[PDB]
Amino acid sequence: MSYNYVVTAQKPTAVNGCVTGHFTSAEDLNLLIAKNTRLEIYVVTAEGLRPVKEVGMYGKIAVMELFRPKGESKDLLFILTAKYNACILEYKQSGESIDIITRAHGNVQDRIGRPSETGIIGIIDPECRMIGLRLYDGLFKVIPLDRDNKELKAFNIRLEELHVIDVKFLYGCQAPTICFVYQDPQGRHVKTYEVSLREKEFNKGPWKQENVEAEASMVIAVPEPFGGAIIIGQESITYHNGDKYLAIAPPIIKQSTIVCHNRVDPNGSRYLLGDMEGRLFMLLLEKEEVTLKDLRVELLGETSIAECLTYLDNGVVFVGSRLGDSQLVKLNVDSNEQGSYVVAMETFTNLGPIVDMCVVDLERQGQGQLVTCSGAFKEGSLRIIRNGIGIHEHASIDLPGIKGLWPLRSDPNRETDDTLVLSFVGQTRVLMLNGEEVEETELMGFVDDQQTFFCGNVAHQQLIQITSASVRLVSQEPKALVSEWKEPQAKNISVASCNSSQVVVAVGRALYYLQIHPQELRQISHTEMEHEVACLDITPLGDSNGLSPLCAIGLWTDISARILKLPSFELLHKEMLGGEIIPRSILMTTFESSHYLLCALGDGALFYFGLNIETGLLSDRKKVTLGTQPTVLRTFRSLSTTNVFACSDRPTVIYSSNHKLVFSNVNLKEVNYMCPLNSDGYPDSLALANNSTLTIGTIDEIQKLHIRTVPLYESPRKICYQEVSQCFGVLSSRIEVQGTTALRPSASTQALSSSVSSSKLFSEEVEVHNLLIIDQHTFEVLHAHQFLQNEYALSLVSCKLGKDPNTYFIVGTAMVYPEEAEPKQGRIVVFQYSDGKLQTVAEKEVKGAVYSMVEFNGKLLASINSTVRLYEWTTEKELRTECNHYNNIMALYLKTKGDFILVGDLMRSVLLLAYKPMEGNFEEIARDFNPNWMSAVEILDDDNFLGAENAFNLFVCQKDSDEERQHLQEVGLFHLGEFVNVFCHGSLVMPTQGSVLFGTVNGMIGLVTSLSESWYNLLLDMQNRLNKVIKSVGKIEHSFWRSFHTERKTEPATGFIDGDLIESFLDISRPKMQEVVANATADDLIKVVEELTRIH
Amino acid sequence: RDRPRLPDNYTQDTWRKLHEAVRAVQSSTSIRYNLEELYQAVENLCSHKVSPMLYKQLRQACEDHVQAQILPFREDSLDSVLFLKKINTCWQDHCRQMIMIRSIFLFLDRTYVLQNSTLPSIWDMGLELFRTHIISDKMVQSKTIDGILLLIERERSGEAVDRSLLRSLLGMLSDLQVYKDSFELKFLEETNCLYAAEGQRLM
Repeated sequence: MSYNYVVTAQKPTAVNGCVTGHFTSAEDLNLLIAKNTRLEIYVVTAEGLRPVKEVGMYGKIAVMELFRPKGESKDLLFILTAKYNACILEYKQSGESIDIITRAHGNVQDRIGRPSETGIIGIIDPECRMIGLRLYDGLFKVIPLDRDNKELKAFNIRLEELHVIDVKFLYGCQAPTICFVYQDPQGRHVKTYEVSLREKEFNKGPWKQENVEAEASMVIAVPEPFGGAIIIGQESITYHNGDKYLAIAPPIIKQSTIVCHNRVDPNGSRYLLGDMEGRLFMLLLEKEEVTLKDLRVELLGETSIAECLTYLDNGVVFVGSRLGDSQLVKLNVDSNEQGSYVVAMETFTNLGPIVDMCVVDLERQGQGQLVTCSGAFKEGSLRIIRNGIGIHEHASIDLPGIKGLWPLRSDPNRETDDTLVLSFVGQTRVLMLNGEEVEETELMGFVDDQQTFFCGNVAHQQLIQITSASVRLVSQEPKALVSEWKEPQAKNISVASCNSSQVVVAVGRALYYLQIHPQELRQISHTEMEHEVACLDITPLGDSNGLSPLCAIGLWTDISARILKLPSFELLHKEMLGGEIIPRSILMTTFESSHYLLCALGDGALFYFGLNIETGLLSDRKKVTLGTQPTVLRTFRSLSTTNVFACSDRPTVIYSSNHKLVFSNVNLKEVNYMCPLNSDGYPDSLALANNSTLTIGTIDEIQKLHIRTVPLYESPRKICYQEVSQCFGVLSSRIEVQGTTALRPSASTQALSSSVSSSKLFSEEVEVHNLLIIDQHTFEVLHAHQFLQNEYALSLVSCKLGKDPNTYFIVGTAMVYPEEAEPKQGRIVVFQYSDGKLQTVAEKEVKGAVYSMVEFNGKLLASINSTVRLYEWTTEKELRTECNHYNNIMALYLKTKGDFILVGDLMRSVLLLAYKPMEGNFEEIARDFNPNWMSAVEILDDDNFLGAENAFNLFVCQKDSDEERQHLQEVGLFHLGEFVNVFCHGSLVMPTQGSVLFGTVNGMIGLVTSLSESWYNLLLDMQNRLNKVIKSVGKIEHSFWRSFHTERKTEPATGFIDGDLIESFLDISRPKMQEVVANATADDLIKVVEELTRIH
Repeated sequence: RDRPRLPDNYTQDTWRKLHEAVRAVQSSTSIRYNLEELYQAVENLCSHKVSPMLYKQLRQACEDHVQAQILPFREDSLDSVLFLKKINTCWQDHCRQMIMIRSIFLFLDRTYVLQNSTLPSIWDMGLELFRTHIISDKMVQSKTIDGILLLIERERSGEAVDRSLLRSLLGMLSDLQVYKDSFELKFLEETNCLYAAEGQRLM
């Protein structure tokens, strides 16, 4: 038996369904958003959305609709799960406590039935007399509501039409009357039936069947004033009320199909219509005195590709997208001078369809960092995910363009710095920051007329302020300046540096040493360098006498973070760096062990060193790239030790854990400057400035995933990391219409350089495919190689083959022509990225689609249509076949560990292949003979094979222990509820064995890891206890939810622990824990579950 | 608390400083800042909405410097000994001043150009300017190709000419797409005919 622990690293982000109504209260306007298993309840405030409750369903929310039965105060919620768990939910808030009580529930899955093509429809009678569910072909399930059930007893009415596209309940009808579009051989027609709950059968509808457009796919029930329905097809919008037949063919809706709609008004005079391109239309019903006069369609603008859209109020429209980020837009009354009325207010991150992903230890830390091909046609993008630190934004004040922050103890007695200084362009503005209050009040001795490069508290009970003109040492208690020094030529200081005792300030190409004496400023040392100063640091660290011994310098035109002996300004060391960019900050600090130096260039590169106190010679040069903006480094002292902060586009805390330098991310957008502050009202806090305002807060141990977004504007398909070249190779796909024309500027069309495939092998709208080389620091498209006409790039591996040392981008393609169902032609192209160009090093015409390539022990293992063959890289640099394997329907997925090859098939599901090198051929070791349609596969151990079937299930196969030894044994079964597109070894963090991430279509990132037998037994026990204690929203059983489910099989879960349910063991009060832990003590299990949460 | 400042002088001294710093670093005119004060000036007196017209400012100034480079290179001499040296030296001059203005306008990169991909880089704008006005669209193009065919062909018969000159010229070629668009062809075809004559001769 296998022992696996599944947990959610990132909850699903794709909005599969959204409704609005009065759910939390009769006066609240709620936005209920269904992300695959999460129901998110918001309150529609005058601005944005205020989250109120987020619950986890034990089901994929297939249907989600609000209805108000007679007498009810506020809307009840009907949810149907993909496994057909129906429930009616009511929201009951008792002060602080919030509950979602199940007013009714059931399971409406018919034992048998052909699940309808178009998918689970759930409608509710506008008068709440029944819930109509179309789940299967030829049947229409009715759940009465007037018969107030608690079990949702439902009955089928046999529907004489077997291919129903869409169906709605009509308005203003004495009987529940459905209107549906169905497809028969004679075309598509719209028909109506009246539902008799007493006779439990249909009756003749109000207006007979009508022959409608060929591609009619949408029915819109129109409220009572008009009644009738509006059927949207590809080329027409037609309105039916029984005798009235309005019909329009707005040319603007011909370009794309309309897939979602929403009624803006209560009276249906306006509808939103979202298309698969992301356009947003407004469908207007002009009334005449009431009947309907005419239909109009107007293009409001563009949004994200909407799966569902809901109109909230005051022009605010929530565009819920499965393919891109969900949106909160505004509809302006007037156009934007670009023809668009849509204006995005807010964007909700959606790791869209994660079609591929890789774990790269970027920034050369010990931390993994996901890079995912997220999104689709217009919403495609690369998302970079990492675990990141967060703080609270307590004290904000919006002063544009800060260029300075320093902590000052204006109260001389206290060692707390109760005053904050800021320089902006040419002056200094101070802040009292008294208490939590913040206002600008002036402390004597500092000038409001000059920029300030530095100020702070210094020894002898003195303050110091270094300006663009000259230095000012104020005596704190008595009065203003009694010591001033200025440059003899009165040249503005170009670079400064200072500590509590001494001062070091650069004047162009020469440097000046001053030291503080009480009510005096004494100059001692001077030097004339080759070129201008770039940055300094003189900080005394482990001082123990009163003065730092050493200094560091960066110079122009001789780029080098050099070292100086302080009393003499002499060269202790001179270490070059390279590049034409001046270093902009340099610092030395201690991390638990000794003095380090941290010098960075303007593009986020950063070198850490081991600095000696005697020689101060720079060695142990190693580099890390952090951000793209020039950087600055200021320390804050924590409880424990010095914790250096880096301020740029990606603010990063810098620190050492267990004598190992860590480069943590901070989850804030941008920080210009930082300074520690420990006020009476603020302990150990930070003071973080951006271009707009001064943000203030502390440091939080808890880590929140940080998601970067790189808009590609075209569907990414694959991604691999070539470390030697510092780039990502991404297979992208863009849709061109006409020869052809790009509908929008994609990332491929906007690369630095470009190329097109000129191959001698092969001689509406089309898909063009490119290979994008993307910089792994700036995530800019270094290069975009377009592939042949009608060539689909499917697979992409980065590797080095044979014995040559070059690392190659290897793309396996197929030639796609509409005249055929499976490509007959394709090729394996070998690229090399070097000198900013992508040369074609080799080619190989294969006779099928290359669905997958894995580098396999120095050799290329490709899977052409049904054959798995192994290629070798010859000294001539061409691919030469070594062995083939044919016993496959479609080798879609390939994995590797040693000599073993795991093949995920289109529908034979897994095959354990071995390359016996002694012979030079494959051997079918084991096979799983169950018909599972794979979506992805992975190798967990030498003998455990994770799989994902397209029915949202995970199974683990195991080579058993005669010819029954060629049978893989499915020892693990688990219903994930998500469609896995990719597995990958790795972890997002610095008890469990191994760690496999997976990315899904909904945007979930999960984590599978191996447990030991003892811990698995314990956790299974607690799983049962929590099931006995924790109560699910729709009263769904966890075991039923996690039971392996297929249309021709259903088994209980086994060998898999829902890490979500276990980790829920922390969010329950102590008495409930004791209920869990009846038969070791609780604190033991709290420790266990904490340690379990440590993995993600 | 804290009455606001005035940004008026900040904006208007700026443009003149931009074009004199351009005027400084181009032609190697000397600077009274040691460039770090100028970098800080770029950093401070460039902000939101400042940078794009600032880019216009600087790129027209450097653009007219590039087009001032034109005139000694529209010529009737046919040295490939010396004219290509002049091209190479102009290339080096261009290189050092474009790297050095980036040593000033790296704030521009790490704010809008490295941090938004909407523009040719300073690299890219500089290369397009140099190419368009000195290398491409000229008799120089044909003359430099002919001359380097001479140099290599002379160096294909015995003698070494200047490994540095051939290396630097080929660098200019390949980076300006002038060794990968259509000027590989003159190289290869002269190789074809010459080496054919060589092979069937000493055969």
